[PDB]
Amino acid sequence: MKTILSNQTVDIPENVDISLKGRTVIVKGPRGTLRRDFNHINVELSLLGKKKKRLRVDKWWGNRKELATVRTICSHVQNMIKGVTLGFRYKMRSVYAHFPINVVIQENGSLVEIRNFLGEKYIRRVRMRPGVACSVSQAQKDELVLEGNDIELVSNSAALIQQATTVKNKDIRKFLDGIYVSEKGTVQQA
Amino acid sequence: SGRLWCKAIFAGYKRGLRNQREHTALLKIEGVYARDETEFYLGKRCAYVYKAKNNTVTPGGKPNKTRVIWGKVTRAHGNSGMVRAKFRSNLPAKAIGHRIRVMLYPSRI
Amino acid sequence: VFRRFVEVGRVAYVSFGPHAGKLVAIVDVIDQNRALVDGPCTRVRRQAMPFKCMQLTDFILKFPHSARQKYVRKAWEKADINTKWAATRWAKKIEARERKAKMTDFDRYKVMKAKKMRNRIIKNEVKKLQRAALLKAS
Amino acid sequence: QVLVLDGRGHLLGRLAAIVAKQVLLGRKVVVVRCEGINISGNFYRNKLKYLAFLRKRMNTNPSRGPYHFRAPSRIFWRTVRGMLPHKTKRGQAALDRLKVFDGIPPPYDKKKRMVVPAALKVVRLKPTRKFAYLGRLAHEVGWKYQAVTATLEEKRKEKAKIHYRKKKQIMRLRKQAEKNVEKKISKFTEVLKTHGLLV
Amino acid sequence: TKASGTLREYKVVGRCLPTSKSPAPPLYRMRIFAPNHVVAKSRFWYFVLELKKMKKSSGEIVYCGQVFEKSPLRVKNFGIWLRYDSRSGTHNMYHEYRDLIMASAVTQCYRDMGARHRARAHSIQVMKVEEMAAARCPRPAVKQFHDSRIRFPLPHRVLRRQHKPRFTAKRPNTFF
RNA sequence: GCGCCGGAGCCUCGGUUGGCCUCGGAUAGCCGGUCCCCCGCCGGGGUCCGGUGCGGAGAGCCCUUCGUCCCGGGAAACGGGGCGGCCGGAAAGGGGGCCGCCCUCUCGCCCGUCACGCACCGCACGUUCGUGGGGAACCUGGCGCUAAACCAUUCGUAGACGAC
RNA sequence: UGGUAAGCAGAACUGGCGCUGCGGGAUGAACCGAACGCCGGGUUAAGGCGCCCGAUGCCGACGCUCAUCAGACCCCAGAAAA
RNA sequence: GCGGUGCGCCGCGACCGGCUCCGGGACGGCUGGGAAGGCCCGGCGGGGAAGGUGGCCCGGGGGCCCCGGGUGUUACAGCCCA
Repeated sequence: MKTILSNQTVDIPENVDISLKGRTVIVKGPRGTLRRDFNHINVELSLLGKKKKRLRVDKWWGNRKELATVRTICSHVQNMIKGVTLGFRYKMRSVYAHFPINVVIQENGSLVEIRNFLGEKYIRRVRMRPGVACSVSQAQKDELVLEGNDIELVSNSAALIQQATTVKNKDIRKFLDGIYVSEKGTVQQA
Repeated sequence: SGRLWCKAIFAGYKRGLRNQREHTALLKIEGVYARDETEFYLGKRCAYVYKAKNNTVTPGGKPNKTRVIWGKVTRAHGNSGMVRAKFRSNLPAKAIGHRIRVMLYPSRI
Repeated sequence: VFRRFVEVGRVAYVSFGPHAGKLVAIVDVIDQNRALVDGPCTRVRRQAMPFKCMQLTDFILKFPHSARQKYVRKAWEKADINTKWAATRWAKKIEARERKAKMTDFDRYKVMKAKKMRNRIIKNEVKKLQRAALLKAS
Repeated sequence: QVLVLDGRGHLLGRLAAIVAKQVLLGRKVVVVRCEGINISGNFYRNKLKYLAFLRKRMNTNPSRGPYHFRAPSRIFWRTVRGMLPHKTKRGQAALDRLKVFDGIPPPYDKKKRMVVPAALKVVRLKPTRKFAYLGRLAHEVGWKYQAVTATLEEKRKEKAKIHYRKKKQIMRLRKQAEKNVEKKISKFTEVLKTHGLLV
Repeated sequence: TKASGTLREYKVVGRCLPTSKSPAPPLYRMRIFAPNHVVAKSRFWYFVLELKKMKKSSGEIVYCGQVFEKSPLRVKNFGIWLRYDSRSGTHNMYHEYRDLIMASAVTQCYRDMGARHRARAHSIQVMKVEEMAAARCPRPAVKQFHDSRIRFPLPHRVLRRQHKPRFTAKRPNTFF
């Protein structure tokens, strides 16, 4: 069938303000502005009420594949609101057996180099995505801390570090060594 | 002063696929793009005007180099406004994609 | 973005098919791609009509979703749709299109002669206004 | 008497079907911005179809084999060539009339380009379906002059914009030089109006 | 059969030619949705030969007149019971359509069975066609139109009559 | 005897029968006008106001011519026609914009009077772009230019012969 | 009927090719349509109607399907269990 | 001039007849002696229920305005029965 109407509203907090330009959503607020262009998804975005407290996304005459692209958009704009108010922070922890992981931050947070992974002389250069800043927790044995606004940049930058540390031509059930995403949170607590 | 003929592009011959019939010619008159737009042109006179090497006497004045094969729109042809015509001697095949003149003067207005 | 919606009682201008040029009031929705419409005051007998063949307007006349022809004729004459339709720029350039199509040979000669002189006087004043455009700085 | 067709957003075969028939009917067609041409189906699929075309060369001597032309103009040109009796004279005399160009060359930058709506991606594809650009497809399959065409076409977009702005300025002066003349072309306009040329 | 155009409902009543054993054989009635009388009377003999031991040469067609729609200006729900041949076994279906005529709903049914199941006119048997109330329908494609305050736009109006110019200056509009 | 310009003839090849000098682009959105605002060398945002089955519309626009003489009215003088410089053009440079003066009318466009022209006696290739394209030649004026290739000879970084 | 099967070997019935062109199946002794003196007008069959290529350039109707190996017309020209 | 045969070459028109493809009007028969529909909200009496109009409570949209839900059979809309 073709469902006449599928709608879902996003309840916007006070201190942020969403602005619509066709399908381009701009979220400005306390700790930065985020722009995302949804010209591929083919929906009606509407901004209701005074203060502009609420965002509709409507899909008229869409089949079961296109009706899946509604909770997606409401989830993206919710993470965009959470990313502009509270930020994002992905704590990654290093596990090893013998050879410790020496974590060195270069180019003021944008670059991090990985030293003595499984007794390798080779030193790995992984850069972060624009607007992600690395740091080390003080007198914590080995945990990196990425901070940023965009979830899709912070997560990808954390996935680059996790995939950088790989155990090739060995058992990955014995040699569990590498830098893994410990816990995903926000910068400022509620 | 000005022009007194509609412009028909000679599309090609009356044909099946692997068998063409040269006695009838298919005209594409510019502007008319339907069967309910081509009632006006049925029975009108057509001219393939060309010019060749030698002089040939002209009805109205001086011997020129210009020559004609007079025709006549007979039918509508197909769904999207093309026209069957028939000429006093068969048109030459060098004329395909060239201009011929749809006249006005077996006039019905 | 959408302002014009297929409602129960929105007027719709039929573009092609049988009744090409008239206004029908959408009564009831049969399926996704066909509708039931009534045009009494505009000489459309009640029937089923496809959504493809209607360019819908921005008048709403309000009645229940299965009222008979008496109560949609009432609502048409009440809400004053057919007089308000001729007021719109839509109906005016529809009216103009048919006049230009209707134009005679002598009418075509008269329109040529007037446009010529309208152009000649505008060709003067635009060039005399590009003097006061030019001389302000230069 | 020359058609100057724009190629921005038109589909290969759809456009080539109309250009092939119009040029058999004695017209001179000029298809500018051949790199803007779309193809239906996703990019990977369309690239795979071209690489399959590349693999087909004459085994014993590829100097005689199928010439795998790489510019978007020449890709489009071979696509029109497919829909013509090119081995006969009226098919050759047709191809002679067609002319194709990557970007927009000088005689046709200062012209109004026509659009074929019967061969336009917006109205012949669903908005949900995937498509691929002939310009990018050419670049990834071995075209060299994508970098230069982008900057040269950006240059005429700046020139044409400044011009368009200067034409908006003339229109507002014709808009003003009718309203000042409201008192003395009120007689002439009326006989335009009643024949529906100004309502 | 071959469901050409919009079908028409026929009332085809028939009986066996009286012999000596029974001078009054009982009359039997049937509803035949078919293009015309000449196919309606053939499809009558198909169903009559399968239920009864009655034939064309062993009987006569008493009356075959077109059944008209008693309200072709009211929007109705039509629940149709099916019996069609797949490429493995035969299946019974229940199918709801929304139309003004029954014969329209039966043509709409033949198109939908042809579209979804690749089932043709010779395969499909129709046993029961009942007009339904808005509250007695189990299918969501037909129920979603049971909305007294219905409202939807016509979003992506693709430009039809593409070859009217064929050579326009402007790109066509989609938003109306 | 060649090029750059300033008359009358010839051959031969044909097609043609008014022009559009341009935004970029979106298509679940556009377009044209606006003042407060930050970039930027007069653009481009938010803001208000129109328009949107696109009317500042390619279903569009521009041109429009039978020709001449008389008087008037409307409409022009900041006009029409042709001169030397004033500024541009490179993706396949392109013939145009603008001013002075050297320059001459007061016509040209639109209503109305005034008479005229082989009025060729019902009839077909009419009317164009055309000072077209291509070539043999004849005039009458100026301004200008006097070269290289190949063979032959020699070489041996080359070579069956040519070629190099 | 024999053979695992064969564009294999052997039968019955009717129709074809051989002895026969013509329109369709791109192509082809047998398929489908239809059999032929030399021509003009009309109209059909079987097949078609994006362009090659005559004819959908209908404001055709209703659904289905996305394939990084789509799919696409008797004989027929490459597939199953799962 | 009245009859016959022809035109030097290239052309056109008119009316009559045969064959064809179309276009526009107007008349009538049948049916369930059409089915619906329109006009007197036909006027009267009783019912029934939802794709629920009035009347009220909910969440929300502003400087007090329309939505979406609840309740139920006439109200400031209407629909179908006998």
